Amino acid sequence: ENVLTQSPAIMSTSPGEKVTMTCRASSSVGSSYLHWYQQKSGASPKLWIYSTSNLASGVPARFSGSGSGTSYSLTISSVEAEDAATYYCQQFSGYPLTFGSGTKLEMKRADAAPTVSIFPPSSEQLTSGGASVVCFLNNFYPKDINVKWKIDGSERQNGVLNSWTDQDSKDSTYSMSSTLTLTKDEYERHNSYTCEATHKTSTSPIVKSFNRNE
Amino acid sequence: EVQLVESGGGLVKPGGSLKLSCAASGFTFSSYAMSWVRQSPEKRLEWVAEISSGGRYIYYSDTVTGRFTISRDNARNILHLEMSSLRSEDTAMYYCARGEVRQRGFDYWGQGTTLTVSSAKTTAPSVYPLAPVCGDTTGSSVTLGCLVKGYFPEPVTLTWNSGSLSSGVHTFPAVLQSDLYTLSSSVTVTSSTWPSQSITCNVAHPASSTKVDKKIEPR
Amino acid sequence: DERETWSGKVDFLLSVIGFAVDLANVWRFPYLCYKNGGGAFLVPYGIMLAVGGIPLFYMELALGQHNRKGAITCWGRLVPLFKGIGYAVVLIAFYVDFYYNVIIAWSLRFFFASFTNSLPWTSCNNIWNTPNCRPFEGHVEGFQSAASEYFNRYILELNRSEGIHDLGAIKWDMALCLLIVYLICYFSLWKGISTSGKVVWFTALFPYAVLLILLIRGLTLPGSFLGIQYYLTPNFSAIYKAEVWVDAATQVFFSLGPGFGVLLAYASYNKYHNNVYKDALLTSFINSATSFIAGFVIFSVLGYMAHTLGVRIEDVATEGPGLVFVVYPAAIATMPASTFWALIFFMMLATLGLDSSFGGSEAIITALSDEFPKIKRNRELFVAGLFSLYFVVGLASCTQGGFYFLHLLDRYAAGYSILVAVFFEAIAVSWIYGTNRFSEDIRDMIGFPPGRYWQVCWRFVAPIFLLFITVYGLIGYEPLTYADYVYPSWANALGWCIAGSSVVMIPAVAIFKLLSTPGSLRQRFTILTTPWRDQQ
Ligand SMILES: CC(C)CCC[C@@H](C)[C@H]1CC[C@H]2[C@@H]3CC=C4C[C@@H](OC(=O)CCC(=O)O)CC[C@]4(C)[C@H]3CC[C@]12C
Ligand SMILES: CCCCCCCCCCO[C@@H]1O[C@H](CO)[C@@H](O[C@H]2O[C@H](CO)[C@@H](O)[C@H](O)[C@H]2O)[C@H](O)[C@H]1O
Ligand SMILES: CC(C)CCC[C@@H](C)[C@H]1CC[C@H]2[C@@H]3CC=C4C[C@@H](O)CC[C@]4(C)[C@H]3CC[C@]12C
Ligand SMILES: NC[C@H](O)c1ccc(O)c(O)c1
Ligand SMILES: CCCCCCCCCC
Ligand SMILES: CCCCCCCCCC
Ligand SMILES: CCCCCCCCCC
Ligand SMILES: [Cl-]
Ligand code: NA
Ligand code: NA
Ligand code: NA
Ligand code: NA
Repeated sequence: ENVLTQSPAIMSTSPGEKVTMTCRASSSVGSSYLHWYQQKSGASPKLWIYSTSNLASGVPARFSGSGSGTSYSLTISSVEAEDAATYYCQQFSGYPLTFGSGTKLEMKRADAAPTVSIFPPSSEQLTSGGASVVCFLNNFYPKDINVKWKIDGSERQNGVLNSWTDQDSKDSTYSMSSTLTLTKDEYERHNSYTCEATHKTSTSPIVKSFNRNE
Repeated sequence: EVQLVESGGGLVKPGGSLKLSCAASGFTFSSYAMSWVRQSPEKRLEWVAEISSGGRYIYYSDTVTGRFTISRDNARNILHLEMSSLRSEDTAMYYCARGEVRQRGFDYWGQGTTLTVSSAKTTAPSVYPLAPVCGDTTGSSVTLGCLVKGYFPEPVTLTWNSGSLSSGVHTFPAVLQSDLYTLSSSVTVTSSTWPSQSITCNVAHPASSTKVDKKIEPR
Repeated sequence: DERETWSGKVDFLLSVIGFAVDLANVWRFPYLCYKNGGGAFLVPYGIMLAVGGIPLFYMELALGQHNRKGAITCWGRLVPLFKGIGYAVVLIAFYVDFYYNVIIAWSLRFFFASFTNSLPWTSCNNIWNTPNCRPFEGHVEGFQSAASEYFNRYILELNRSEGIHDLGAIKWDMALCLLIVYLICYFSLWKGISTSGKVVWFTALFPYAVLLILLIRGLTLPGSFLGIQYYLTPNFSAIYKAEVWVDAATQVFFSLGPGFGVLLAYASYNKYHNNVYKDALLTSFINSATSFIAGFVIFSVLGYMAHTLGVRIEDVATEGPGLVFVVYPAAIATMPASTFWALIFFMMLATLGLDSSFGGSEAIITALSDEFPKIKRNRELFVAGLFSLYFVVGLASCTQGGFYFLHLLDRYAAGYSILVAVFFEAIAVSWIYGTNRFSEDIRDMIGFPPGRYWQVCWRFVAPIFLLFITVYGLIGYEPLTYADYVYPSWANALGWCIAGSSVVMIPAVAIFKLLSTPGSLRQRFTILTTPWRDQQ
């Protein structure tokens, strides 16, 4: 099997900058048998460059490709926002046909701190004997973010589910949802619930709390 | 004008078997080799099997060879993939792709059809509405939530006010934990907008026949 | 197990190029240009080459690579009802080796005759000359040139024969030359393509060294440019008439040799995923290129003859054996360093033929090795027995009347037989097996299907091209004659047996095994037209 590794895995660039990404094959590949696919979030792949350096129908001139043997590369001269995607290479010269590990191309933008809302358990869930507090951390940059849960003063580390969104196609931010799940018993024998977020836009974390009484 | 549509595909038990179909159209289906490419939930693309234009040349991935059977109906214009002895790591979205010229690659792909191989049981979600706390009521904007907890398998559909409130919405991808998905969506509007005008969460889980609406009432 | 393979990919291209480039590149293509409107002839020649010639050349090379067997086994597997094609084609190659090698022997007999200070074909005052001998070619039939009398009265001794019935004594100096031909062929085809694929390096390449030396020597003689004018001076009036298109069609068909079992055999040793399409275009081109080059080599010297030697151009612009064994040697005899030009010219003629004799024999050895393992296990044995039958009956052609025998074989051995044989090849692959099945096979080998162009040429153009040749062929028949000699009715009919003995294999084997499968007629065709692959 001809294994194709790609670098970098994730990579950020600002519109207009030059982006270049590479494809390394375990074994030589004839240049007529190496292709590139673009896949935008939640959609399916589209042929993008075939036979090493030819653009598929509808692919703008800002894209180019080059390489040979075991080293190929895809290059965007002046990148645009509609180029945010994952790019896969593929060899078609030997079975089994293989795809590369991909490069996710994301957009750089100005740093931005999150908007943190906290939400106590709804009354319906509490009836069912479950209690899960939700925290939204919305429209920040860059992607990395760190949430800490505090039940009263003690931080709670277990019982959490964190989800990240994909980079928003309009304002290039990321958002994150964290959910702490307790039993109704466990929940009603505590008072203060604090969700605090630590992001690069500040060394003091953003805090949202609420007391179960008021 | 070329068009590829995958169908069949759903939850199957380990060891079970299922048959996927790709309806082609907009070209002469019989002049073109076809392949099945799958993509796991970790987003890796893996080629599965190829069938020549006239079915006389067939290659398989080593990981499926023996259990999968590619075949084509050049009269009805359908590509099939017969899967048996399914394992959990066969879970992926299956793509139908046209690729007659090796030197030109897969120039057309379908939307795909999703295969989940688990022994876990379909269960319907509990949708809870998320309304703000009562302190610091600054009204510039307000953020609402909807929590869709403990369902299986994917997917659900979530909209706000039946799809007409689309701006200011963050619907987070589901995360599997202990054989159950949890998901959530946030919506943000201006205080003048809510609670004066009502905002409601629309969740659908066809796998369990669920179709529920939760209105966001202000605690 | 695993079928062997060309030690290198150039062995294949030279084996193909060597097979396609032979004496007809030199002694027929230039003549046809000179005769059919000079440069203008390239129009119908290229059209006939593009729509009919190369499509057929490509088809057989792909078939041979994809199906991996000699001609008998291959056609058995493509369309079992037509396995007869495989026999017909191997037989035609058998008959042709009976005479094609003696023409190589002539080459060697003149080569061994050029080891001298005074080439014997110069003057008209030897024991073999007549009083009507003259120093160069003319246009009156009873007065041959010094080189015509040498070739006819000393080398052949054809004057001593009264026709096909009167063969006379055996020229052992020719028999000796013929045996040296079969010896070269043996220790070349002896161990299979491991060595054969090597000797074609010399036999397919040596002719270009000699073409180059003679091209220079020829272009630097007085009168050289005048020759090129007769060769190429455009005159598009010819294109209007069908005969030019028929000469074009016929030349391209025989110069490429498609459907003879040689290209099939040679390609069958290729690697499955080899770009046989690239190979078809490259080698077929080098064949026509070699003919174009040769024209300059020939007509440069032809103009020289007309400028300084006082001969009418139409009296020295000949075709066939007369051009290379009489006319061109006569001109060499008059230039400085004559002994050098002759030695290399005849060594070129021999190497031009050896390449092609090789391929004819291989199409048989391969086809038989692939249907009879007894033969494949004892190759050296079998080949030794084949070239001995070739040589033994070949002695008939080394007799004083031997040319009368050759001429007969030449017209009938692969005359109409080969046209019919490949006409059925085009029909089989395109209509019974199916261009679909065929294009699909090619896509599996080289990555992509043949263009629509080729599918159309294999399906419609080729067969019309093919019988366009056969219809004008039949429409111009004439009983076998040579220079005032008329072959007896029995000799003519004897040739028809040779001609039809191969063609008959097609309907015979069809009939033989059509009657050997069980069931309804429809249930028997479908059994006999289901390919071997489609039944695995
Ligand atoms: C006489 C000597 C000195 C010069 C050689 C002349 C020929 C070699 C030329 C003349 C016309 C040419 C042909 C003109 C057009 C075609 C069709 C062309 O077909 C296609 O590209 C369409 C099919 C596809 O999609 O591949 C391929 C090359 C070919 C056979 C050409 C091969 C080279 C040819 C035979
Ligand atoms: C690889 C080694 C094997 C050798 C194979 C060569 C066999 C060819 C036939 C040989 O017969 C001789 O050929 C000579 C040439 O044709 C003749 O010379 C005759 O012609 C010569 C010029 O060509 C003159 O030099 C001689 O004087 C004159 O006798 C000679 O009479 C004749 O018996
Ligand atoms: C003016 C005339 C004499 C020019 C002669 C050109 C000669 C040199 C041409 C004619 C045929 C050509 C050969 C055709 C085929 C091949 C196979 C290729 O993979 C390597 C080069 C090689 C071996 C070519 C070498 C050069 C060649 C021999
Ligand atoms: N170039 C083709 C030529 O007519 C030829 C020579 C020797 C053969 O055995 C043959 O089949 C054809
Ligand atoms: C075409 C038949 C020629 C016969 C050759 C001798 C056969 C030897 C068998 C090993
Ligand atoms: C000179 C051409 C080679 C021999 C052809 C014999 C039959 C001709 C049919 C048109
Ligand atoms: C494999 C079929 C052999 C056919 C028998 C011989 C042909 C008969 C010719 C008269
Ligand atoms: Cl030619
Ligand atoms: Na990359
Ligand atoms: Na990667
Ligand atoms: Na030759
Ligand atoms: Na030729």
